[PDB]
Amino acid sequence: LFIEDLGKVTTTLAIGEE
Amino acid sequence: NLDTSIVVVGSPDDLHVQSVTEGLRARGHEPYVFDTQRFPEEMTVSLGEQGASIFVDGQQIARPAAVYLRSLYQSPGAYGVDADKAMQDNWRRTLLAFRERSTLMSAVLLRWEEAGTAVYNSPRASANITKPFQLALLRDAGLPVPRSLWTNDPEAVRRFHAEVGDCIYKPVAGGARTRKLEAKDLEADRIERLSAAPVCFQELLTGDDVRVYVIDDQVICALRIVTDEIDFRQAEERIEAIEISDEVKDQCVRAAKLVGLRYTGMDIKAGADGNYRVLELNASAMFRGFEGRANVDICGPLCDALIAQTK
Amino acid sequence: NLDTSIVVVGSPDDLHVQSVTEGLRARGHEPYVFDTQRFPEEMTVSLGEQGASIFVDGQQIARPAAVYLRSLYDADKAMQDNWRRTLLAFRERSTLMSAVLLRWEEAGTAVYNSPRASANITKPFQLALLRDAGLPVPRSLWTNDPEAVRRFHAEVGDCIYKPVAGGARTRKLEAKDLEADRIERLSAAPVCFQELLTGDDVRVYVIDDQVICALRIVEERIEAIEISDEVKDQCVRAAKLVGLRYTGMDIKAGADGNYRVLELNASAMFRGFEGRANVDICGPLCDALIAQTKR
Ligand SMILES: Nc1ncnc2c1ncn2[C@@H]1O[C@H](COP(=O)(O)OP(=O)(O)O)[C@@H](O)[C@H]1O
Ligand SMILES: [Mg+2]
Ligand SMILES: [Mg+2]
Repeated sequence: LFIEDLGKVTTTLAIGEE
Repeated sequence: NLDTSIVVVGSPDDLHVQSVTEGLRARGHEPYVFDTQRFPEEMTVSLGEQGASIFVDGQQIARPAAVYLRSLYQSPGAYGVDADKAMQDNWRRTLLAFRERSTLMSAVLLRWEEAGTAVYNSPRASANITKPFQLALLRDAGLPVPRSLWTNDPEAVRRFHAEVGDCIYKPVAGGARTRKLEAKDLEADRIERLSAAPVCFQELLTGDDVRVYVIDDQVICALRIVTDEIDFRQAEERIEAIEISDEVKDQCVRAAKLVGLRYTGMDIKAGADGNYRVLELNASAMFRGFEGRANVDICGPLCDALIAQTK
Repeated sequence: NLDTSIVVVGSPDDLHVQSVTEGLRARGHEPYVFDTQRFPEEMTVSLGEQGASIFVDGQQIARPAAVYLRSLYDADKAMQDNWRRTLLAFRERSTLMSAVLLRWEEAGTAVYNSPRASANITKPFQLALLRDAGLPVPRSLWTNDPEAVRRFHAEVGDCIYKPVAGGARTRKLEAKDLEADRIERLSAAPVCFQELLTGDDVRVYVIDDQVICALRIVEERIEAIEISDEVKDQCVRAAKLVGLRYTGMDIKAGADGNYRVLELNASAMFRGFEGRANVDICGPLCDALIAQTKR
């Protein structure tokens, strides 16, 4: 992946409002 | 003996589900909370050939007046889902289980919408929500969007960069933060990593990210999100209700109608010229943190729009 | 330089893409083969913000006249290592591809079986869509409630169970299955129960509001059976409800000689059907794909 931080669960709420 | 005029589809631990159950209880309407997450083990669903023949935990639910769709939890990678151990055991049967659940709950929601239920964000909008399609649907309809490039070809990236200037990259569908396209990213070593998956490149807009909330073709507020960087050791976020011109409003309402949303938190952002471009419309936007930091009421208008469907 | 007036979404290794390509080739129209199995690692697509800015392998392909959609979508090494990431990566690819298709459809492209139909195609909703619009469907029950299936049997009589979705032979519900031990297996294993129809399994193909043929599947031997104009009307209606342009449907007859719609398929196969009953399926399909180039 180019955006290596896609599957990083650091769930990360970057997908929350989807 | 349960009232199913308002249904809040989601798990009762979702802060936003709770918030709406409460906004609803305090206006008089107890809601039915439809948690798909406990479908096979702790819930009963029976569907008959007739669209009105829908039985959840023994009770018939042919046509709620309104649904607030927080999440159906269709994927084990979804937000409110802890499926980690089950996926580490067998990623195949777990995926199978989630698709098995999905088709049934989707059938329920689609039957409801067919019956006339006002679904606050119906799942059918998924097709229009696909971003590479959503942004073009808006653009060709006269709304401004960033100069964009969804691709897996490094040469297209290089030429788009030479056309545009400063650029950001971000996920095609979502799942990571957008970041400035730095010169390290255009070196062959890493830009060739586009063969694993495409990404979205866009013109770096430098202005203000504004979140606009739209419910039933009306703008509730418009919150300007500022990153406070006076101190680098405590960078905070100031969120302020602002007035937007009526032109901007009508454009947001149009966009919401184009994609097919009733309740939408859309993000816009101004360029150097101080004029907004649309970034994205969200299908199950959050609102709690915005309400708190900006001292506005979004949950209230949503609950009132839901209750207005029972009339 | 290619034509891209007619685009076939699928793999060259697929027999149907081959039939459709060969048949198109014969008719005079060389198609384009969007082999999306190559998408990330091999081929390249680039989308701009303008719906027309669709570039496959460097060549702009805005607005084909017609599309035949067959397929769009090894991972165990990656999912057993990072399943969240791998699922997200596959979503990135599929999002870009689905977009190309949706962009074409918005621009005017007659996509033969647009992915937008998937919504209407979810079976426990598809059969309710057919019924609630007046079409003959079998009495049906999707459930994980053992009491619900006991009364459904008691009300309709002998019945069958087919999988909730996908593939498994239809089986007959026998009294032994209704016992507590056997019936309780559906406490977490939902299947679809349906009144047992005794007539012939007949498959009917519909293209652009016209029936093409109908074959009684009775080594199995399938043969062409002409049907009434009524059921034909009902078939084309069902296909216009679900929102399909080319469909292969399964209908079955009750004991009273009336047919019930069982299921429409998003993209039905036809090679193992036109080679067992001697009719032409690929032909009329290619005829339609070409016919759109005059609109
Ligand atoms: N073209 C752009 N220029 C500048 N900033 C952007 C651009 N696109 C996105 N951003 C910033 O990144 C954040 C996330 O972008 P968005 O498109 O909302 O992605 P997601 O919905 O996946 O979080 C936004 O708040 C915005 O501030
Ligand atoms: Mg988003
Ligand atoms: Mg956003």
